[PDB]
Amino acid sequence: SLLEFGKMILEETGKLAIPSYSSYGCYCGWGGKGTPKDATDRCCFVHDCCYGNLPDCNPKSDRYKYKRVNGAIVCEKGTSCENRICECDKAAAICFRQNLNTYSKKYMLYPDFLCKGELKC
Repeated sequence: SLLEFGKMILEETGKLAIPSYSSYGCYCGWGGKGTPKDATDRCCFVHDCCYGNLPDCNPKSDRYKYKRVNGAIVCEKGTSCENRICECDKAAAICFRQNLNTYSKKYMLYPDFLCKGELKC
C-alpha cells in the first residue's frame, strides 16, 4: 500500500512520496514507457518490475507491516505477498535515498508523452 511505501520513502529520503516521487520521470507515476530519465527513475522502473513479478498479489492496495532494526529497514513476517511487497518497497526507497544526490527538480511533473518505447524488465 502507498501508505507503508510512502512512509518508507519519507523516512529514507526525508521527502513526501506525494509529490516528490509521484510525478517523477517516466516510471515514478503510473504507467511508464521509454528510457528512465535517470537513476531515481530507474529505481521506479525496477520497482515496477518488482511489483510486476508479484502476479499473485496486490502490491499497491494490499497492506503489510514492517520495522527498523537499529538503522536499516526490516521486513516483518507476514504473508509471502506482504513479505515480498515489503522487499520491493524497501529496495526502491533505499534506491531513492541512495541516489538523492542526483534527484532533479526538472523530472517532476514529467509529461508522459516524452516517454516513448516500452523497455523490458
